[PDB]
Amino acid sequence: PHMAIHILTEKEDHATLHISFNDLIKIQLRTNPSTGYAWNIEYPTDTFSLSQDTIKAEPHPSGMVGFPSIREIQLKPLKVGTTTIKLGYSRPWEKGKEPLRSLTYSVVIR
Ligand SMILES: [Cl-]
Repeated sequence: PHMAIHILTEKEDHATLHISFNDLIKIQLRTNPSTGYAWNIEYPTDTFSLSQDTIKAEPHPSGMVGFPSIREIQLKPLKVGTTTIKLGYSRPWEKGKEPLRSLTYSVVIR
């Protein structure tokens, strides 16, 4: 046993992550707020607490400001068990339609 922070990105789509009860999951995704797109996260509310949610300019601003930005969400397990996290990249004015891109992660909290 020990605390670990597990970093998930776009590249880990469909991965299954095994974590301990005192771990953190840190999802780090690029985004371009000036296009109106944003990531939306869904998970069971009785399963994780949001320990931090952040949008920030890249630490090496080579290109234009805010392009891209980094969206980071850090989740802490509330309960042990198995759960799924879904992300969608879309504009706000969507009538529940399909997002431009989707990500899915499976999490086993042991
Ligand atoms: Cl975002």
